[PDB]
Amino acid sequence: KSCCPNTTGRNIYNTCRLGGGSRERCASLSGCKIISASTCPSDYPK
Repeated sequence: KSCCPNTTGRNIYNTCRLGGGSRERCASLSGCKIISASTCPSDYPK
């Protein structure tokens, strides 16, 4: 799932995972926020 203030980041996170890359690897790549239990933080999933 993960949440990102801009699809630009969610893109790397999403594609990253789509390419077999840990959630953290992409997180450090773009800068999205990693949540838990799916539920997203405030409301910045894109």
